[PDB]
Amino acid sequence: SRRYDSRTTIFSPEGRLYQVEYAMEAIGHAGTCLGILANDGVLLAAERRNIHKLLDEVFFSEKIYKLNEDMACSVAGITSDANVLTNELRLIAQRYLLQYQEPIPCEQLVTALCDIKQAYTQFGGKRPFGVSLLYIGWDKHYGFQLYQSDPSGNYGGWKATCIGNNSAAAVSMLKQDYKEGEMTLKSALALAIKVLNKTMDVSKLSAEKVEIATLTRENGKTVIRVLKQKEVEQLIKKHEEEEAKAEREK
Amino acid sequence: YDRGVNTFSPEGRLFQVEYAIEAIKLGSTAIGIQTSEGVCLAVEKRITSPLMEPSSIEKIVEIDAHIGCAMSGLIADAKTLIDKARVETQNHWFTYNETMTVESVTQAVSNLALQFGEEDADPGAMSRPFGVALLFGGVDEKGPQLFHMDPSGTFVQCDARAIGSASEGAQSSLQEVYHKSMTLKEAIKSSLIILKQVMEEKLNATNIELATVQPGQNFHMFTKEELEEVIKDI
Amino acid sequence: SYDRAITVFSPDGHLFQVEYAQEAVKKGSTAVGVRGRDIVVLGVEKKSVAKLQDERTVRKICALDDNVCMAFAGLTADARIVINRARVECQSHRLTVEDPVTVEYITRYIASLKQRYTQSNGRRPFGISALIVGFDFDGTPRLYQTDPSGTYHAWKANAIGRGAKSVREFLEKNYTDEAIETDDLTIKLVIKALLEVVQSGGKNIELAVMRRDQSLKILNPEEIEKYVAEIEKEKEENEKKKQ
Amino acid sequence: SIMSYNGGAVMAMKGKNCVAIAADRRFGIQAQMVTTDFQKIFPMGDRLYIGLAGLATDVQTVAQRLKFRLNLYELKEGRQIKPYTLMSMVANLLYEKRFGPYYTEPVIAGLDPKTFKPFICSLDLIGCPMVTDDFVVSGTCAEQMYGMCESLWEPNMDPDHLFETISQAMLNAVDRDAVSGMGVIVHIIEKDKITTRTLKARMD
Amino acid sequence: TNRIETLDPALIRPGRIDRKIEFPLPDEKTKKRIFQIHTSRMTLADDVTLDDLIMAKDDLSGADIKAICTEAGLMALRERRMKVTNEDFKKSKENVLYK
Amino acid sequence: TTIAGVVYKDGIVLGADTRATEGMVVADKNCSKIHFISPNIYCCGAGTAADTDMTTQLISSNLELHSLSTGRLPRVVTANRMLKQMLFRYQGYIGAALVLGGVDVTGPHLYSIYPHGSTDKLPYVTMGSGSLAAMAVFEDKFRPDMEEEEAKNLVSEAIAAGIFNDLGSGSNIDLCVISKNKLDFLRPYTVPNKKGTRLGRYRCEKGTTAVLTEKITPLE
Amino acid sequence: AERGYSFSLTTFSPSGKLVQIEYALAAVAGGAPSVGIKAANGVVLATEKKQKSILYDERSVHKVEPITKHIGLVYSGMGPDYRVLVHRARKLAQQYYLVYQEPIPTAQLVQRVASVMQEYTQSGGVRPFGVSLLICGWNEGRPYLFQSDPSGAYFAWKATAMGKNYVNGKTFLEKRYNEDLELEDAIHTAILTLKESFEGQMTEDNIEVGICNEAGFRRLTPTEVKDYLAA
Amino acid sequence: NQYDNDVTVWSPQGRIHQIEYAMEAVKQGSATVGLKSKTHAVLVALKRAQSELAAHQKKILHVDNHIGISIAGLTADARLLCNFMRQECLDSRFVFDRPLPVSRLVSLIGSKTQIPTQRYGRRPYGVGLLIAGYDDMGPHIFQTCPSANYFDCRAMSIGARSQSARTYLERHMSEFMECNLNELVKHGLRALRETLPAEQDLTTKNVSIGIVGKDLEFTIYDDDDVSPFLEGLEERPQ
Amino acid sequence: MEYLIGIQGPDYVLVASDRVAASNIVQMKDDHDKMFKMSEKILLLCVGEAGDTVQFAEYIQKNVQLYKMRNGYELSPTAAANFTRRNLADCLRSRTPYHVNLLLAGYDEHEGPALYYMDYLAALAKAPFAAHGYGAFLTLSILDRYYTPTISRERAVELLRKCLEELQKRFILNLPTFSVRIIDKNGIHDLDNISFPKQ
Ligand SMILES: Nc1ncnc2c1ncn2[C@@H]1O[C@H](COP(=O)(O)OP(=O)(O)O)[C@@H](O)[C@H]1O
Repeated sequence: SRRYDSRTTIFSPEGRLYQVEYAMEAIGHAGTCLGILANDGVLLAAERRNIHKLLDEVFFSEKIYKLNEDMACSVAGITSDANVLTNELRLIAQRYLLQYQEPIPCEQLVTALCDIKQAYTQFGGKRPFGVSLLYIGWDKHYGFQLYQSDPSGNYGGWKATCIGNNSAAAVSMLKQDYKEGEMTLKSALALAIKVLNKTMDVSKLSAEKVEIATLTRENGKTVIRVLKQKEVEQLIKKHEEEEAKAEREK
Repeated sequence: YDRGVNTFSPEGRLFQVEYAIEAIKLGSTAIGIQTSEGVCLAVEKRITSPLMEPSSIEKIVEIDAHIGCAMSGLIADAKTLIDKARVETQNHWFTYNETMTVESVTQAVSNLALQFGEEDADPGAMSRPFGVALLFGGVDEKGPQLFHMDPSGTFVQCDARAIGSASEGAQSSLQEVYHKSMTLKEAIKSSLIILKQVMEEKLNATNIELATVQPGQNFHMFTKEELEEVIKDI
Repeated sequence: SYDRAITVFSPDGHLFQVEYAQEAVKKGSTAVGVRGRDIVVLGVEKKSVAKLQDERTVRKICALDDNVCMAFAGLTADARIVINRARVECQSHRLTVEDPVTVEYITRYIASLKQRYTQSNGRRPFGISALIVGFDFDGTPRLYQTDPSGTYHAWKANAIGRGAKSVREFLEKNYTDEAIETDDLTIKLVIKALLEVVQSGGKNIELAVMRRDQSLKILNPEEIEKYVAEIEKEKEENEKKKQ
Repeated sequence: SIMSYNGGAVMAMKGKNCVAIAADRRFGIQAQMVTTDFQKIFPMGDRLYIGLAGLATDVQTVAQRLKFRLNLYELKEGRQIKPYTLMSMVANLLYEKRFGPYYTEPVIAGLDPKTFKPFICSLDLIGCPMVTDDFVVSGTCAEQMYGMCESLWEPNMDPDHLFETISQAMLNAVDRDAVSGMGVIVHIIEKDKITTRTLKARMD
Repeated sequence: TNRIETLDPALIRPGRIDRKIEFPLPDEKTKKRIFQIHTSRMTLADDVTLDDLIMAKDDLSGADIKAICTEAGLMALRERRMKVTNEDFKKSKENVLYK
Repeated sequence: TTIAGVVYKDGIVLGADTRATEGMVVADKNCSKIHFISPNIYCCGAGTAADTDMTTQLISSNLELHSLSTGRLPRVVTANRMLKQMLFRYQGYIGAALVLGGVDVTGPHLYSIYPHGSTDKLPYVTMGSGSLAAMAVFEDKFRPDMEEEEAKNLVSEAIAAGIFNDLGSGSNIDLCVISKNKLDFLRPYTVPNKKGTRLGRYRCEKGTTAVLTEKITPLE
Repeated sequence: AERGYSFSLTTFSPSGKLVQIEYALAAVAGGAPSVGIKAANGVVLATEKKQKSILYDERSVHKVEPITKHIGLVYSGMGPDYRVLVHRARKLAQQYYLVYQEPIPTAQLVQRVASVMQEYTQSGGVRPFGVSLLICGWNEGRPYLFQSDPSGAYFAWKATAMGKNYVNGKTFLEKRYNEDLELEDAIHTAILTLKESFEGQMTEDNIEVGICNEAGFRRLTPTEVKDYLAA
Repeated sequence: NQYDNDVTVWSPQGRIHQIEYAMEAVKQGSATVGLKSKTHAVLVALKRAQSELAAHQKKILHVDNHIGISIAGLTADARLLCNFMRQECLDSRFVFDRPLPVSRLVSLIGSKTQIPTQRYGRRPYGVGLLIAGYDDMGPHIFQTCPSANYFDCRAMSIGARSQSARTYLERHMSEFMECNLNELVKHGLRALRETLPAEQDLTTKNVSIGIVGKDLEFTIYDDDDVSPFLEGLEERPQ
Repeated sequence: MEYLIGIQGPDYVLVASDRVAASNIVQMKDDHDKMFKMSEKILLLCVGEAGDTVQFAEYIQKNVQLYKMRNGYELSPTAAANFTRRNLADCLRSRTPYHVNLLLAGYDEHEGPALYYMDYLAALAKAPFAAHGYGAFLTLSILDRYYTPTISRERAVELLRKCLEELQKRFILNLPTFSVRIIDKNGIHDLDNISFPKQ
């Protein structure tokens, strides 16, 4: 028993938690997923790793989970652990609703899940959840929001960010292109198609390779929609027709 | 290799308990002297900076009005035992309407000795011994008593005892100067002298803490001025 | 449940997990605090200015009650846990006792919690250190600090995190009764101390201040820029017009 | 009785490709009225309403836990709930407290979200389900409502006649019950729209 | 060694190895000297500001900085240029660091 | 409620009426009282309605598991065991009165199960408020080894006796016929009751009900 | 006396891999092959039930198991583990049915089963299941074919293969199979893709086939399999 | 070295090393000797001090009016078992209103101490006992080991350098059954004395004596109450 | 026995409560406060059993304060009301039920002024005005007679005086003094006590 215990919840001599770091490495090898905030909405756009000729497409998405009437999340890492965490997120949000009869503020939902992940890092002797999440939502306190959480249970709010493979490239590109206070859903969609086009290993980029979701506010209700393949192809064509346009100038 | 916290050495010793005893050797040194006029307790504060408020260093605490305690080693571990001691004294007063004898309190705290272990235990039970040495100084029906306790759980009555890093030196010095008819003044004086000998910084009023328990007076922690009056007579 | 001793004694009598926890603290953003007369200021260093980042969501200065604020250095998640627990206890103190909360009390609570996690089966020490800052009823301003061991002490001024030794030396040499004679001077002292470890900016300094029975005030980077400006001015009107 | 402590009345009625659910609006404690706008009918989806009469605490609490479970259902599966399924879900929820039951007798009214075929039903306080092709009632004026609905209800009614029918039934039944009334609200739901009306009623 | 956690204590102990020195990963000043030193011995466009690069990477060491310095070289030699520009370092940064 | 059960030469005939009453008002005129347990086992339920519904669903579930696992058809003894043990465990607080019937490897089998957990294996049973009428019909006109149509006639006669002589029973008659290789879930057998035709037309014309407020919500 | 090991046996490697899961997958990709095809009007599962002697009675254990009346299962990997998962899936299905009085949707049963599988990658003292499951179902007119692997992850397939030589089977399916196929043609191509590996004379007792149309899930009788294997 | 750290691990040669190492903890304790006449049971114990300014560890503990014990080993385990024995005795008086027979108390201690030698991460009790008692079957001296084994002794000694005492006692067994109390305590004191170098000897400061008998409840003598026994010995010279 | 009363205006909530703490047949306290601050803009008026009122109210109070310290913004009076109602309803069928009747007054920066009525059975009801106690039976009608939804706070205080005077005239319980608070956009304001200077 002392022999077989891998000791997962323990400091390394430099002052770090090995299983958390390793989990972050696992995350690095997952499908790219990025999120951009705007003034009239917020969007998630993710690389699809489930891209094979025999896949049947029976769900509304692959990497975009709807958690609450105002709020939705995308994931990166081990998918089963994502199913666990998403179930638990659902539960949290519905509990808040049962207690306060009003939707849960996004930050509280994120904290509530992050405390679970942290718990897993501190005690129990279990492996941590090899999952990072991006959370998009809206609430009556801070409006449109984008958050991100890591397997350490540590989270943070962003105006735009990325997660998964080639995350850092995507982050740098966003540091170039972002537009604080001057962002729109249209512009952000362009940016998404751009960064996705550069970060994805397989260039040219088909709609069969990407998944786009937007969260917007229409007449007092919150709408979360996954873009149909047609609109996506329109976006891609727009990207190429802009790219072949700026190359003429020489 | 990894063994359990409840393993014996071939020599007959629990490695955790020994290691804890080792852990005491790093604590600030403390001196207790038993005397027919009362018991005195001194400890060096070991301030690591002039910026650190030294009044927030208490290595001497009141377990009850007639029982004080001086601690050496891992202070955080000491707090738990001190709390348990306080609660124990109060429960005995609650139940029997009389104060605790120093030996009874000492024993009570010493029962939390080897109460550590992995499997076959509560989920909130201790993982390792207490890395702390205590000196309980009190007054009861048997008069002035002083006890010493270590992480082995063995507690023993002592006439004059030192715990801490300068335990050996200070204990020798104590042996050279102790007799079962000293005055409390001579005891305090001696303590401050030995303390000055062993201390790394220069002995002053905000550098050690000193407390007495006499039969007619409840536990008394010496103020800055009261300390100055004694350090004056170096 | 998992009942294994993680924190145990080493043959030289050390708790190694506690030491590694303290390392984790040593890898933290720098945080300092000084105590004034009618102001207490805590400032925290690298906010990891990623610019596409919401600062509000990454603040390392939280409030425990209207009376007490706190900074930290170490593992942010562990800090979040400890902070929330401390908050609960701050309120339960007001339930069980009509009097509020003293900074020493909540310090004592937090300390005991960390120590508890150093000596329970299955658990792993929280890898944070905290600067607890407040004004107690009676008006005396107080600043304490805790540690992954569970030990705690009061300070006039202190620093934790990356390059805490440097800032601590500086504060040792610069904390006087002349400095921190005015609010504007205590805040100035903290900015002066923080500029001696920070990445040279001003957009990478957060400063929060608490004062009398008023609530916590966080400084917007405009005011921070102003203070660092008067700083650079005095660093060129008393250091330039001399050497 | 416990059910008469707050009073109240809920009725549901089938039409052609439409369905209707009505309730009085009184929140009263025994003889005394406290408010006249109390909600007894809760939307559990587009085109699916649940009507709760009984003890107002359990009205609110059953509605809330039902919305709990329902939200979870609609998230796990990617669809609104079917009315049969809602009925069985309510039944389960009520029977969970078989030995300290909620004092509500729910009425469900709604259209199959795949088809359009109307569904109405009612349940015990312990969740015995009961589906009909005509009407269902619950509350302190159950006898009255039965008497009106047996005499007014025709089979294939169009939305206007469903309206007139359920309105007259509720009004005349409720106006002979001391602890029901203070207004009547009627939701007639069809495939294309949902009409909510508040009738002119006595306030005594 | 990069990782001192995999050394036998017998080698680390003193006697055998006394002075134990660490090599921190620049920051904002050292890098300036490192960048200035690596770009000061070449036709580095006096336009750009080594700063942009310094504040660029997250914790880039004294190498990555050198790679960017060199990257431009090949950029420079590529499109036939004796004086690198901006993108040259950019492509370098994104060509080395990122990738 | 009047439920009845008989054993004939080739199997089992169950009968039930269709009225459900709340106090002394008919709440359901077309209540289904004969529950599916397994393909070969059916159960009439009287007593506390909710408890017979949920009892019988629980047992249906466990038996589906059991047949799925065994790969064979459930036995009627199995249903009887499950029910009677669960019911005894609850000490009659679960007001389930049941007529359990089916066809096995061992043939046809009819148990009556009382809420306290007692059972009886009998050739003919009745349960419910109308049970003594039906039992009179059986004790007068039952013979062993009847044929199917004879048994159907007898059962429908007993249920009728219940319907017309008990105020707790009424409306239609439902039969369930179970043989070694046939299942006739006739519902309803024969409605000996009709609501009289409305002589008057109390049709209310549009606008006859006063409205304060309207609210149209368009859907899709 | 006994308790339970409380720590995870499945842990992240420095590369970020859950090594035990990949080794469990190695155990899957060592079991007898199984192919599943979703075909417009229904679903076909087939597997190689090849014993090791005339002594084994093939009418005693089956590999194509029913979960309910409308959902069916086959596996690749370790037998016992499959048995456990099948019991548990039947139980889950019946929980759902108690609560909603409506037969469980195939996707939901797949979710639940997958959750069970994921538990044994994080709960203490255990190994993951060495089984991949193919789950067929009929719900809401459409047919459904899912796969769940030992990690607890699940995927929806039009057609797929698991077990030994699953790659070549998969390619063969990609080519020699497409939509607009009736169940009969799907059974045909299923036995065809199973024949791409069945070393020996494929008899009516060497393979097991199950179908799932909008009449319920069922195992094909040995007779029916013989008639189909006449091709 | 892989068979050293756990009590649940048999060695390839049929032994359990944690139990033996645990038994070695008994030899680390100061020596104590226990002998019986036909009417009395006597424990004599060499107390022991850390420094000269510290009191001597107490070594004889009172359990019930008819039972006392002498300890050798970890004092915390000693007190653990001692509280258990006192509790059992009180339970016996509570329920039966008769003193608990010594042999049964000992059996209980065997049962209690056997348990942790069989479960992982538990350790054996690091303490050996001599139990002096009187019941309806007369005086008794029992010995308990960390191995959870126990023995009914006619006389015994345990602790460091107790081999000497064991030898002496083994010589004068034939005398004991007819000795008077003073002579019995004397023999115990001599046995205890042979467990010292010629340089150091018995004192009223490092000796405790304990007597129980047919007309005497268990009693402990120390300090000056011991002097009447010591002042009555032959100054054994080297 | 205790009296509570709340009158919601277009942009304010007026609340008033008796100041008597009574035991047996005697008034033991005449400056007792029935009100509880929960937020800067929420008042909880609790009445009922001896121990349950303060235990419950204080529990709710601590949890609201906790929400404020945990999230940085305050709860809305609606979220608060449903929170208290959930807590009260969960304990109703438990070993330790709470016999409390309550009002919850508040002001949200968005949805405006709100007044919630709660029975001890934990039924939540929004109202323009309400009251708790036996006195309510004599006062509600007066409010029905003289409340208009556009009522100014001056007129509100006057109307309140009408109710309290009615109490003075008909009610057999004494009730000489009344705490009066008003909540608006700017927070909780204490108004001078409505009293009837008996002795
Ligand atoms: N700050 C710096 N100043 C000068 N050269 C540097 C600096 N940082 C990196 N380099 C260059 O990069 C190389 C890194 O080698 P080294 O420092 O030995 O790394 P490692 O120890 O990992 O091999 C050196 O050859 C050096 O020339």
